[PDB]
Amino acid sequence: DIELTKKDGTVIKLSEYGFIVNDIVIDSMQINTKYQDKENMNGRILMGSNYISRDIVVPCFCKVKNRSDIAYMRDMLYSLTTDIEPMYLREIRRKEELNYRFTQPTSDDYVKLDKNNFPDYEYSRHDQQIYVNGKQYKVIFNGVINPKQKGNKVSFELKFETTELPYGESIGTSLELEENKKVGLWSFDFNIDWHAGGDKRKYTFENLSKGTVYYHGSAPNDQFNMYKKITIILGEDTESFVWNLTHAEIMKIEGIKLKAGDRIVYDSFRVYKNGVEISTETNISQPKFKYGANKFEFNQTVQKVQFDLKFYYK
Amino acid sequence: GNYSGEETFEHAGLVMEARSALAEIYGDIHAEPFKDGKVTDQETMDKELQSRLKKSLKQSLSLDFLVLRESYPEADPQPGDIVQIKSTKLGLNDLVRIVQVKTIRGINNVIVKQDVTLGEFNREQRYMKKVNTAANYVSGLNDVNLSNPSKAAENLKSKVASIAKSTLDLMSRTDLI
Repeated sequence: DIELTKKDGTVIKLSEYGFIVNDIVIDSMQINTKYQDKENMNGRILMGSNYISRDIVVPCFCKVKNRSDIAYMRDMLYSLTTDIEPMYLREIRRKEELNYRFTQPTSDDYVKLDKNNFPDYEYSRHDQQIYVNGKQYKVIFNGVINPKQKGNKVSFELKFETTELPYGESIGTSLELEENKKVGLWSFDFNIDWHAGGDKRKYTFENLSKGTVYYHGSAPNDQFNMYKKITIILGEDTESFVWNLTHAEIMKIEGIKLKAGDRIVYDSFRVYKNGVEISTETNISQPKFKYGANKFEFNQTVQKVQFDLKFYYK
Repeated sequence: GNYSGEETFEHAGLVMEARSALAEIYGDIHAEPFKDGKVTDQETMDKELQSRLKKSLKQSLSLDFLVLRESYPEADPQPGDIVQIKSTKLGLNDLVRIVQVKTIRGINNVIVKQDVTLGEFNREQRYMKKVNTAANYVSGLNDVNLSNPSKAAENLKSKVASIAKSTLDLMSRTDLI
């Protein structure tokens, strides 16, 4: 219940700004269907079906000490939130409906009050809220009205909306999973084994014709807009270079001659032959990680493969 | 294509018929033959002929393009370039050339969308150019009379045959002397 927003150049959270929130409700993704009805047949063909948009709603109110200040506070809200600038929203929850604790009415152990006139139930460090999950959402704002209930309390009804892709982009790459350097950004929503360096954590293999990958993301990383990015030290010289993959298509690189120690950066629908001067004419096919086991099969025992990606959720 | 200007069918001048590779499965068809021609050599008569062939099995790909600015910016489409398209679930990975492009630019010269056509420019635009050529070639003339046309053409043609008859008379009368 804070509605964190990471904008291009800053980080903001509402309750820091005197802005309590009632709740956050996140719709699912609007499935746009594409059916076609045959003329006299009791059944209609599915041309397609496709996720579109994940409309968020967040009603937030605010109290202040005096009626004038309402105006300022409201303006702050707009200047703080209503941003066409695609932002990264992060949801927050509490772990408990906190109450005031027992005290002693002996002219001592009195109660605290926040900067806003409320009772601080958060006595200890471990009371305040948490990033409930290690993911974000690429988000933009839609119109709000501000009904002023009595006093200094005024409500607002934010209506956020997904920007590019209706998915729960996981923050942090898969290499931070590999190297346990960055802390946070890994919630139990992702069923992740502790065996760092073990299987289903590793995306850095060496000297293999074929290997195994566990894509922890329920949603499939077929869309190029996702940050799926591979880089391979090819290991062995060749004239052509095929690699296959399951839950995806076959990939070739024919017609250009390579060398062993040369490396390929295989970005989404894009191929850096040696990091620059992209040679992407050969078999334009992009790979697709669906969920769980995504087994790959090279053909000449690359001396290194490693690939970072982002986990996406539905 | 080498018979003289005054013959028109006594088919001297490199009589030949060619065909493409796909013929053998489709079979016997043929287009309007290369009747008009004053070209001597035979090297020409195969090039122009196969060009008349391969221009006709027409493929117009009037796809739509949508510009990505934050990503893939290095795709400013320009006409008369090579491009490698590939549509899955279509049976298509070949490369083609642009023949038409259609840009829009609101303000700051930022693009909003593109439209393009590949290979031949369209079926559509071919029809429309045909119509407009008809409608402008006509009304540029002056012989046209919508009420009973062909007086202007039949007067001419009958005059031509009449002078040919007079020329026949002259030929006989001169060969007499």
